[PDB]
Amino acid sequence: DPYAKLFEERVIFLGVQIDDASANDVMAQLLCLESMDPDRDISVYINSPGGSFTALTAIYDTMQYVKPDVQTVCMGQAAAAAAVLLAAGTPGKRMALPNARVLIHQPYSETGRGQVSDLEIAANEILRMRSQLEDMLAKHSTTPVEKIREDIERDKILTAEDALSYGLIDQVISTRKMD
Amino acid sequence: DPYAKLFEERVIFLGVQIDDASANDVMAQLLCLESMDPDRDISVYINSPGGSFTALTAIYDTMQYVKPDVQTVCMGQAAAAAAVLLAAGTPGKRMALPNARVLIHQPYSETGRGQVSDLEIAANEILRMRSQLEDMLAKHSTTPVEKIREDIERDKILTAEDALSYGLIDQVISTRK
Amino acid sequence: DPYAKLFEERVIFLGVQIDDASANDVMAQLLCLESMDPDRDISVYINSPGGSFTALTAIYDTMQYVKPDVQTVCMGQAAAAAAVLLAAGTPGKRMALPNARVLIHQPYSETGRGQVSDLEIAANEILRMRSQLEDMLAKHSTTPVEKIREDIERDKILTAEDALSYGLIDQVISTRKMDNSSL
Amino acid sequence: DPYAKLFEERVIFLGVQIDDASANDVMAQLLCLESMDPDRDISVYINSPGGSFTALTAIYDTMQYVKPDVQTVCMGQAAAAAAVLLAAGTPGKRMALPNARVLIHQPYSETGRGQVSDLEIAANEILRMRSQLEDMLAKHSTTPVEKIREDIERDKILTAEDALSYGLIDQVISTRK
Amino acid sequence: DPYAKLFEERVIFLGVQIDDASANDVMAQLLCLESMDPDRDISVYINSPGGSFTALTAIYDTMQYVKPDVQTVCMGQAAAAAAVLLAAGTPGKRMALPNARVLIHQPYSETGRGQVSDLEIAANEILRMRSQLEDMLAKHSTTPVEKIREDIERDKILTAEDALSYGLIDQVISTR
Amino acid sequence: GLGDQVYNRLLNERIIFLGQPVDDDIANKITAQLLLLASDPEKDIYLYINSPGGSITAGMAIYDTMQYIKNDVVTIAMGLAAAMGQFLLSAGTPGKRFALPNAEILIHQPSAGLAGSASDIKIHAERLLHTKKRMAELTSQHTGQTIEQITRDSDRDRWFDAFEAKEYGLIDDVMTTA
Amino acid sequence: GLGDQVYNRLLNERIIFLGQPVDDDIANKITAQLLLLASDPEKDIYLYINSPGGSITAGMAIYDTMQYIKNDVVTIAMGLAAAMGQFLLSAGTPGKRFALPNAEILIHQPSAGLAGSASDIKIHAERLLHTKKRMAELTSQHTGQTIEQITRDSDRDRWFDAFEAKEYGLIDDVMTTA
Amino acid sequence: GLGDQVYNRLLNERIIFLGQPVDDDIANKITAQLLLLASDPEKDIYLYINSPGGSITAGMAIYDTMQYIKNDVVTIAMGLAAAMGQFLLSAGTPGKRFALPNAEILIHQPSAGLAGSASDIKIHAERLLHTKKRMAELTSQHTGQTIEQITRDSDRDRWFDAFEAKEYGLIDDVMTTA
Amino acid sequence: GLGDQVYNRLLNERIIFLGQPVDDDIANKITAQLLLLASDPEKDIYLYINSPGGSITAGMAIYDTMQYIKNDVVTIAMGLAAAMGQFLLSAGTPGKRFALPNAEILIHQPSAGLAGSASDIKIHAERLLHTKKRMAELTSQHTGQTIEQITRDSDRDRWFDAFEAKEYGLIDDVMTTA
Amino acid sequence: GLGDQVYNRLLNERIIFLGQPVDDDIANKITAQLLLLASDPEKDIYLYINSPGGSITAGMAIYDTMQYIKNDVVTIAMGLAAAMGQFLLSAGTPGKRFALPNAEILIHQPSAGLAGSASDIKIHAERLLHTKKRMAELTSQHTGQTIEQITRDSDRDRWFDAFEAKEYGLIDDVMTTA
Amino acid sequence: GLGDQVYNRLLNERIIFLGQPVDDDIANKITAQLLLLASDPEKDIYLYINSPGGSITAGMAIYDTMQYIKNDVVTIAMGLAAAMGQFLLSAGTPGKRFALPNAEILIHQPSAGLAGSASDIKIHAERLLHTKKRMAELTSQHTGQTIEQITRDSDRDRWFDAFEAKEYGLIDDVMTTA
Repeated sequence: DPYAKLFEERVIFLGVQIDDASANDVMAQLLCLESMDPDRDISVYINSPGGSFTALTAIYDTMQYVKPDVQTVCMGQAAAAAAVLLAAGTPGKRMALPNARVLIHQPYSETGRGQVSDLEIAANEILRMRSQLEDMLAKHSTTPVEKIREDIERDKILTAEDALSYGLIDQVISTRKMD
Repeated sequence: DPYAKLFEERVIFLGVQIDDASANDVMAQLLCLESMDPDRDISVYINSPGGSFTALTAIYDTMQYVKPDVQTVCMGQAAAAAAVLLAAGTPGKRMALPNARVLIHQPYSETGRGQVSDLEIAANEILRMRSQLEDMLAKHSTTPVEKIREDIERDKILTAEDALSYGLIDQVISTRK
Repeated sequence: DPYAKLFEERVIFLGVQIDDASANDVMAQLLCLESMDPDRDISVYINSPGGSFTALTAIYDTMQYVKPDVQTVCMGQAAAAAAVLLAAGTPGKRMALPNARVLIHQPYSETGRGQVSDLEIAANEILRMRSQLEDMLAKHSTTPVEKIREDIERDKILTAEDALSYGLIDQVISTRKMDNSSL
Repeated sequence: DPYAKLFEERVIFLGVQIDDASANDVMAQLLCLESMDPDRDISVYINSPGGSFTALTAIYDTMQYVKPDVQTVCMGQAAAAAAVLLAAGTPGKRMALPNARVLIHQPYSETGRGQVSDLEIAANEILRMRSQLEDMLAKHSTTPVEKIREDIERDKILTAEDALSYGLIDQVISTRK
Repeated sequence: DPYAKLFEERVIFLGVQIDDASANDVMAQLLCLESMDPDRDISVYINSPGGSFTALTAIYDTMQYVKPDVQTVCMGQAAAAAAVLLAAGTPGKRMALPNARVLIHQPYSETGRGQVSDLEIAANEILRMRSQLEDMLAKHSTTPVEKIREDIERDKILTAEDALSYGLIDQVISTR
Repeated sequence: GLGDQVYNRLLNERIIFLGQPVDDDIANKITAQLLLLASDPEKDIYLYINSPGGSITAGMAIYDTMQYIKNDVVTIAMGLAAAMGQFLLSAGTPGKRFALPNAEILIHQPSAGLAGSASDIKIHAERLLHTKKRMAELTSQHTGQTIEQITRDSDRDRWFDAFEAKEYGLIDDVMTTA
Repeated sequence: GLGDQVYNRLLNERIIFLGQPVDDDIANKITAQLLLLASDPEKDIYLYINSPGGSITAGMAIYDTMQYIKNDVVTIAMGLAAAMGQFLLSAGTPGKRFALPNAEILIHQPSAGLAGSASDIKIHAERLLHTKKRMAELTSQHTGQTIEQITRDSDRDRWFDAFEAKEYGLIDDVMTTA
Repeated sequence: GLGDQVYNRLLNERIIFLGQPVDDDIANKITAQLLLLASDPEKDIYLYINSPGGSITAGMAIYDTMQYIKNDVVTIAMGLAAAMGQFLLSAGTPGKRFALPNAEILIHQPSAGLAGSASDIKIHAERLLHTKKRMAELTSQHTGQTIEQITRDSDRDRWFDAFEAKEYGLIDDVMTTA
Repeated sequence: GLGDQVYNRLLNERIIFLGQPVDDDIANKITAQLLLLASDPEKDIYLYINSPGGSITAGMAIYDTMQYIKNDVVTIAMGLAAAMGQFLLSAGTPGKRFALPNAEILIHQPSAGLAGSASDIKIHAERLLHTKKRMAELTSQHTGQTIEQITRDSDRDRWFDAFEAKEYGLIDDVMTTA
Repeated sequence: GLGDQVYNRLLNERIIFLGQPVDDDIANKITAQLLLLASDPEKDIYLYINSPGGSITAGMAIYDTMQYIKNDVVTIAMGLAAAMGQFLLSAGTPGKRFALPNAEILIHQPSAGLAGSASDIKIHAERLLHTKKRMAELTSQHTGQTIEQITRDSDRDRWFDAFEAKEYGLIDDVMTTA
Repeated sequence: GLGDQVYNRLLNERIIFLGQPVDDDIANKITAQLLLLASDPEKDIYLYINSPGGSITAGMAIYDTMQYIKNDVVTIAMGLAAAMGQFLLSAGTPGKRFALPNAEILIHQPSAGLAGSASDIKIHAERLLHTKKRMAELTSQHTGQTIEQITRDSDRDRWFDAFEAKEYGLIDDVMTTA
């Protein structure tokens, strides 16, 4: 079982849509890794297309609360919440594969049939979510918040070099022989 | 699996909606945890979006009956019944993450086709459940019952600091220094 | 369990459509095999009818990243993305079955309804992915990039010897051959 | 279960239609059997109603590649792909049960909606598949190739004795010796 | 599970429809049971409402191949393929329960849309299958082949005594 | 086809049909026919009921439109004429309500459903209370029975033939021939 | 298409058809046709039956309409006349009920279903008992047979032909040629 | 069939119906009927309302068409007039808005849904707020109450019969007969 | 239905009703009506719009048909005139484009989808860009604002009621009470 | 209906529409209309095209009918003339093919999937190649742009915008206000 | 209504269409039209087959009607004449069978499906062989080719253009501006 061996070396895979079950599993694994060793690095690999905002906030808070440094590595794609999780790693320890893509855009949501007051409350809530999103993106990046708002207006796709210049990641690792 | 370990150190997740199966499992784990050790604390972490009222009442009664102190932690969100379980923990040991939310609103329900008398009985039960809900909310909160009645008329979303000011929790986690 | 026996001998077997779960499993297995021994070769057997592009890219990067040499064996067919993986093996160790085919074509994709700006962004992304695929196919082969661009316009099917002439593979296996055994 | 034992004495069952997963499992078992003992023959039992052409070619290649001799037994029926798999065994070791049917016909395929160029490319591909299939049938049989061309125009069903005379079966087993 | 136990008491059930998977399972079980002891008999219990003809043929040839005697017991019903399988046992070992029904009828087939030549080939094949079925029913029973051919024109149901008079079974067992 | 012609020709004879369950469309059609026949005031209108019930609001609209015109309405019952069909049967001009000998009648309380939030559920519950008690009052007024008597009787399904209908007060006579 | 004008003409020569299972729609059709043709009190009406059954209420409405008018009705069986079809066939005026020589007549007591609470189930059960006795006595009266004999014969699914139909009393004569 | 002819002749006299939920095609047909009747600028048009409401824009089109013509419009509520049906009922000329004694009237705030990105959701939400306040101000102007009182009243659904409807300014008078 | 004759009679007065999700069928109907009315050149053609938009290629055919004929087109808007329905409303002759009070108008950019290989996607995307710029330049030409102003305004979503639509240039004047 | 009436009145003016995808029944309808109009030989027929194309054989039937009669056909493109609708657009008499200013024209190769046995697949593939070559040479003859150029331009979808179609030779003139 | 009207005039002009797959309904249609036109024995009937085949029995019915009415039947192929439609194409009187220049024709052996017991399978198979032989010999009789030539050409499939069909003998001549 390769996943068990990976977990034995403090490595966590996130290659599924970010929902409640996956968030709970990730948080439980993070708590176990902290309990077994509170002062050694934890590696998180991201290959997910995105997910719900509440699970994203839960995972982000769990990563921030847990004190050992978290090294985030992007392998395939990191879109929406996956980009935020990738940028939420320890500075200097955020990496991406040479051929990878990072996708950022403003949140999208659906609501059911309802009266105007409920719709207004939902609109206020989603605007609050979006504002929290720009705050989270600006905190862990080297880009002004106004540029963040202008960029995440539509779908923004960045390669490894574009992400490195954009501040989400810190290194592009080519091979193993060439350190 | 991490779940087995966290259960070894007395941890219960609530990551699904509140229904008969989840409530029954909560009963089983709470009773077993009390039997194994009635001295240490029991931790309940909630990430539920809501659920039925009967499971709400049953789980609340079980938590109250279980004499060891129960800590409650809101990790991702707490809507409807989940907020009630968040407030139903041992006072002084109710926690919420920084970027978390708590949602409270009056219960929603539907009834099948039937005669007027059955609909009246169902409506009376619905009003009784609602009254029990605001009574249980005022019991574990520092706000006046009239304020709760007026606020839960429609949905209400509060941040961690707003929940702390409202009396739902006691501490807002920041980080592990 | 034959698959466990194959894995213990350092053979990674890919016989399903390439998606996120399969890519994650392949990357985990490759990392574990590299950790076990950074010197012995790793064998990858390909019987996949293509798949997604991001999973292809992740698998390709993981194959190029690991220290040991990768020995690719085309086995059945390699339809859309599996052909690139077959051509991405260590040079000189990319072989194929005799009665096997390798197919190559430009990527196919579709998008949901949206405004014109979103469609323009999606088209730009798809063109970028197509150019990346052409670059990867040109790097790991012999024919010039212009020939690749002309060929991948429509579905191009190559036999074992056709692939060998194209440069995607290096050898075609015929029958089991004993070692010299000369003491 | 009997399946594990039959594997232990170097016998592989092919009882489901020829697809990617079944071919992959069969060739993995063939490789393991060759590794464990490179001299004892491997017995393959054919009870499948045909399958895909790519899996056919993969199994045929991995069966011709292995050093040990392949002993093929037709059991119940062997149609289309199964017929080629049965006839691809080691000469003098391809036998069938007394009552059995071997069905041979030209490949059948469906092509999705597309432009004319794609359709003619697919037509060239299916013609190449048919040519390869008839050449493989001719190589492992005494029947002349043109006879096979005219025979596989429609469905051709042969009994055990008909297959024996055709050049696909070496002998017919009746009772244990 | 009782199935594995009754397997080491050398009893094999055929209580499901006679298809490719069940046929392969039964054939493998027969081969293994012959391997374990090539001298003791093998018991085959039949409770199946018929099945495909290819599975019938495969199981018939497998039973006819091995030395160990195939002792066939029938409970409840044995229709179409099951009747032939029951009648295919070794002589003196074909017995059935008192109120058990055995149904015999000509094969039923269905084909999709096709040209005239394909339909003609399919008709020839189904006629050949019916002829083979009549041949086995004649060679494994006492009734002459002409009466068997006339009887399978329409579905015929026989009791244990009727089956014994027909010649498919040897004796009727009620209580040990 | 033929139905349209025969219905039109019977409409030329001031005859109105109320077959099939009552709904908004049939209510609008019946209202249109009543408003058309109201053009000549010194005539009578014959109405035939074979409906197993229908919508509450549509039935109230039909009943009030019937009360609106000055023309006397003769209700005739055949088949089932249950629920709202019974209510419209007994809502005709006094002394001009008839049922055929083999014509059943059924009486029971209204039925509905509730869904939504607690406050909306309570509002709808009190609205259903108002509607049900109004129905009981109108039935007692038209039939001449006691409000409490009808309220107690209409707790479950209650069945009558023509006779128990006429001695009950739902109808005024039973027509055997012309 | 052709049905419209062929039915118009057949109505012009006073011919009525019931060639389908009886429901509310065809019940209203037959009632409207009978009411329209009742404008002429001296000429008779002809009605044919080719039906496998129908609903009880629609049959009762049609029967009541038939006995309401003064005009004589000739019911002619046209093959299958089962359940309610034969009852409407035998409901015609005496001496004017006919069946085709190759006709099928079937009688059986009605069938229904129950759903709801126990009290409601009991109410519908007693309703079904009353309507079954209603039907049994009505067909005993019309066919001239005793109640017990009719009840005994109606429990199972006894079939008949034209000859047995007239000797049993279901029909009065077998019409062949004109 | 009959509905077409009766609606045609009622439209010929003075009458227009709204006996179904408000939507695009019914609004177009009502607008066409009003425009056709506006050719003669002296007689008034009677409009009957029986509908549970409908789309906002179609009701707005009907209301604007009613205000565009100089002909007087007499709105009569029958059976039910809820949500936009009430709004069109009260949109008639002052002193000629009526309801039936058994009619019911319901008022509540509009409802809708949201979908899309955050910017589009915000734009749609502000559009909905503007529409809601526009409806509040128009219903306050046409009913006679204050804006803020109507705003408090239209938070949950509220019911009325003819009497508090007429003293609430929703309708002007109630006729039991013509 | 009544709609057919009422539409025929109103079309006899050179009044054209529009407003549905615009597709090929309604566009063909409108073009046929315009061609038929183009027989008399010196009479105006009134065209009423209440639609949520539709396909681009059909509305462009309608626009070309209107610009083809000599007859002046007077466009009237009510309720909702959104998406490319706004374009067709603004396509009318200058000084003859009006909107009723409380009539909503909406502008936004076109929408489409993608499917196929890279080459086909590129070709269709460039075609979509050309269509979008053509729509923007035509809207700028008709309204009077600059191309860049329309491009900036019609990016996400933009709403209008009568008066700011009038001052913007989409509507020449707002008419009420003739 | 209204559409039927306007189509009849336009057919009286020798105007034909093709505002739907081409298939069997519409091609039969167009052929019937052309044969009916071919009674008078010295008159010309206007044919409006707005279609995304359709079946090959139906369009060949329409084209053969167009080339069969002695009457001249004036083809007018509105909306779009995509795929084979363009083919029928360019099939008009020389000097009498036109497109409206805002018209888009699309050209691409035929596409029709195949399935079956190997020999049947071969036969269908060679027929597809033969009909593709036939279409290429036919459109080359009708546009005068050689055969190799047409085959090169038919590999993928190509778009033309009135004037581009004019210079390419697909049409003869871009009509304005007549 | 337009299609029915143009078909009315074409039938008045003695023109018949078969532009759809052949089944029992269209077989009755064609037989009815041919029988109606057979009242004139001195005139001929024009037939316009373009269909992808159909049912065997319907084609036999139409063929027998063609050989029965004694009138000259002029048969024209316009689009695709395949399977049974091809046989109807050659069923016309000699010297009066035509195909348009771009018309394309198909011939192939019959196809069907069988299910049931072995005796039923044998009976159906021998009937299929018999009807295949009948089709082959009828085709060899109508077209000047021997039975063996047809039975080998129709073994799998065969296509024809206009001139290849003309030289093969399927038709008599092609039209061009005739």
